Amino acid sequence: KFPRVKNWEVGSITYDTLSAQAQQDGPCTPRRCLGSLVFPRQLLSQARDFINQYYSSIKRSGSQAHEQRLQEVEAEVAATGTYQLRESELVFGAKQAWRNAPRCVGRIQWGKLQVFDARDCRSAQEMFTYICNHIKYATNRGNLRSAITVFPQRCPGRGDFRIWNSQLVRYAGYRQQDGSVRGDPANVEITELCIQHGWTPGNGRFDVLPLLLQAPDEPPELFLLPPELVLEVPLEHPTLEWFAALGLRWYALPAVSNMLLEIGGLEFPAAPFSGWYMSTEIGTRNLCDPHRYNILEDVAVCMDLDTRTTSSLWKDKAAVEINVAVLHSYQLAKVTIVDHHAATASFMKHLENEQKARGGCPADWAWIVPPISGSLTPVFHQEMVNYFLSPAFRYQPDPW
Amino acid sequence: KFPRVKNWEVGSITYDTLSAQAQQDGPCTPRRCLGSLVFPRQLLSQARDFINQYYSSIKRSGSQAHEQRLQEVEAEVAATGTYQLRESELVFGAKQAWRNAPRCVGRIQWGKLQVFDARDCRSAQEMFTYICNHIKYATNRGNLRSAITVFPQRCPGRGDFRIWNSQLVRYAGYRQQDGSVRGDPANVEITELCIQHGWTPGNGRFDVLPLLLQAPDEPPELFLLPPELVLEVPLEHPTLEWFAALGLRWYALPAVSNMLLEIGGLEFPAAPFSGWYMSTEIGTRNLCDPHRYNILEDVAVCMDLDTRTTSSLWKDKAAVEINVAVLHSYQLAKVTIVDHHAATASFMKHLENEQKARGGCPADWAWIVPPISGSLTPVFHQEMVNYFLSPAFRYQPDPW
Ligand code: HEM
Ligand code: HEM
Ligand SMILES: C[C@H](O)[C@H](O)[C@H]1CNc2nc(N)[nH]c(=O)c2N1
Ligand SMILES: C[C@H](O)[C@H](O)[C@H]1CNc2nc(N)[nH]c(=O)c2N1
Ligand SMILES: N=C(NO)NCCC[C@H](N)C(=O)O
Ligand SMILES: N=C(NO)NCCC[C@H](N)C(=O)O
Ligand SMILES: [Zn+2]
Repeated sequence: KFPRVKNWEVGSITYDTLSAQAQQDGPCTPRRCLGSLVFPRQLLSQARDFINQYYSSIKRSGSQAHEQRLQEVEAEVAATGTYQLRESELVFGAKQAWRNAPRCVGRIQWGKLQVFDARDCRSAQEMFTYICNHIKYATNRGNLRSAITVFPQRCPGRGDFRIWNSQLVRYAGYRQQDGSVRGDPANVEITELCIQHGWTPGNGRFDVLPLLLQAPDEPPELFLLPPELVLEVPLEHPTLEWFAALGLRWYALPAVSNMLLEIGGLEFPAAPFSGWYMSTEIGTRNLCDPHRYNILEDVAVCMDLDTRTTSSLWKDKAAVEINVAVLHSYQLAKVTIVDHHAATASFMKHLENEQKARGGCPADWAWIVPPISGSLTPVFHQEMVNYFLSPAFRYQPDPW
Repeated sequence: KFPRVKNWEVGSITYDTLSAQAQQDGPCTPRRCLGSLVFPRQLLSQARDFINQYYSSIKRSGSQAHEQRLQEVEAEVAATGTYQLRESELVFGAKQAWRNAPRCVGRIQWGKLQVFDARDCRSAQEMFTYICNHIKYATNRGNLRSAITVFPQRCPGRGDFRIWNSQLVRYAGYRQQDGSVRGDPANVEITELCIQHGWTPGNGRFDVLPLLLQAPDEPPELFLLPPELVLEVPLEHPTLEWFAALGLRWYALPAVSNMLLEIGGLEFPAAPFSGWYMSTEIGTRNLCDPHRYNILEDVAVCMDLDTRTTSSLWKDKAAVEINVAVLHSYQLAKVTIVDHHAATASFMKHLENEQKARGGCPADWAWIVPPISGSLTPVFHQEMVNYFLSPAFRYQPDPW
């Protein structure tokens, strides 16, 4: 079964021959589709497959080298219950994990990833060092560079290395007596965990949280990022002179730190990664979602729009100007950022590159299509096939 | 398996116990999800089930009446290869077909549908009469009322009744010598079929096509809607005084006429239905799709936006004003129209009503979510389960 995939804008069609090699762990069946679900989910066999992928990538499949690596991997597994990846294999796997991520619209840059090997890490203190270096390299004074830092793999009879925060840089969410929240509502739990672990909080709306880092079988320890390491952008609007007076801002580096990296059957519970922002992520979701900063009303009011009726599309106008504020501000502060039109246009290219490369691309339509102006971007008119290939980035339960 | 369905805005969760009774004819499998695909696809057993649904609806399940109807249906089928529905059964089935439509955001009104029985239809001439009547009742001078006209079912050894047009009112699409299209490009084929059947075309941008109606085993015949019957809205903007000068307009009645209605195993190849418009359908899709009227550029330019770069979000700003044009124009002309915020908000209520009623609701996230401001509407933050229940409206091959 090679699903026909059609682009309704140009009428072109392709056949996804790659899906037939995916993992049968999706939530859909012939009876019902569960694709809108946020959470849709032998070591030897997985390892062998990954080793095979690796040798094919360097074009040395079937070589003595390939054979040796297979026997070696099997020996380690049969002898220890796990195995050790080689440095180049790790770099290869990390890049495929990103490449394979169905929900990522920035995958055309997949081959340009900087992997930091942090597998000889021994303490949360060293963990903090590796993280500060990651933030330094990646942030790069605003000319952001994609990177990932891989900490020790999951071990037989050993606790995991875990970063409790969901992102390396997050704003505190302080729940008020009156039920409101000062800061980011999405971060109330982690904020309260930091406080409960000894952190003295700061009553601000954009207070960068400390890191709660965990080494195998240890309580988590608190670590404060130096202000100098955390680049932020103050928000202003090119024409709405009053926007700036709102005192809004956002950090430069989106670094996801709560997902698990799986390469050839091996699991790395702590393996932070980051690229750069796509405007809708901040402008639409972070700032306009009712349970996030929730600023639409104030902005609409300041724009003096008719908030009385829904047909005035006050919400649409405010949202758009806020996304404009984010783009303008990042470009001003000279911090890397890409808008949804450019982002999706590049993904259409990535899809083309992959059809020629692997004969298909795992994509999640609901996440690829932007939270605003969906039909105005080319991906909306593009049919997609969603599946789970490996290596991969996966979700995992919170460590507490 | 009762899929848990969560609303990420409020955090509430439900379990769809209705999907377990769906038809296993969807395109997804545990290996891959084909939910973004536009086209995802015994009479006795189907009939009995429908009859059972009907008797449950009137609360007379297990009655002598229920039993008689079962035996009767079976006798007709065993005797003729088909069977005839009763008027009340037809009315009930048509309403369930709408209710079951996963891609319809206007389903909260499902119970207020006016079914017109046109099953005694004998010619294309009479077919044209019922259509004009449908247009009159439904249009209702601008206070649109949802309705459907059911023409004779598909028969053993007999051609079908078919309406060649996709909608009752469509604008011609005239392909120009220079490769351009004057009118609606989506209607080039039907336009050329009309011409090919004797229609003398009209080189305009908004020329209402004639109907190409087909009666069993007949060539299609052309029929011209009297201008009087087709209500249209000229488009203007509340503030952009020049918008009107663009000479844009759209018809009031969206009446889909190419879909098949399936009730208890019976198929009605001709059974046009209509409700009223949701603004995004016209403003975003019909007017902004690159292969539709494609007016973004011109409007952006007239709004004097920086068309130079994508980060100015010129496309987003024009699109919003155009949707504003549509809404304001229909409200001015006093023609029924609903905006995406109101539409999606009503669907959230429909979902709640159905959870209580049938323990679930078949919905296609990709279609329920509007083509603009997706995350600004509550449906975006709502997980959905998509499946195919019966009765239903289905797609079918074009009759030529
Ligand atoms: C190159 C610049 C990048 C851009 C513009 C980008 C953009 C995006 C966007 C818009 C999403 C949708 C998720 C959301 O709405 O929160 C996403 C998801 C994702 N990105 Fe990419 N990304 C970039 C780089 C990377 C890199 C370097 C990796 C890993 C090596 C990565 C891994 C992922 C994963 C795993 C997801 C899914 C996250 C989830 O499921 O919550 N991204 N990205
Ligand atoms: C009552 C006012 C109504 C509103 C506001 C409404 C709105 C919508 C919208 C926004 C869509 C998305 C499809 C598209 O973008 O073309 C849709 C689809 C659909 N509507 Fe509803 N509709 C209404 C009434 C009806 C009625 C009365 C029926 C049948 C009795 C119906 C049957 C359908 C079907 C079958 C689809 C899917 C069409 C397709 O798959 O191409 N609608 N409607
Ligand atoms: C339920 C639904 O899938 C969920 O709200 C999704 C939809 N698409 C998304 N797409 C992106 N990029 N980011 C998100 O957080 C979401 N949320
Ligand atoms: C490929 C893609 O699914 C297709 O363009 C869909 C997306 N969602 C849609 N949603 C609605 N309401 N109407 C449409 O025509 C479409 N088209
Ligand atoms: N671009 C990335 N990662 O590198 N996106 C991941 C999610 C980020 C999230 N939407 C935020 O803005 O907080
Ligand atoms: N409301 C309905 N049907 O009743 N919508 C579906 C058809 C409308 C179609 N998208 C058009 O505007 O051409
Ligand atoms: Zn699916």
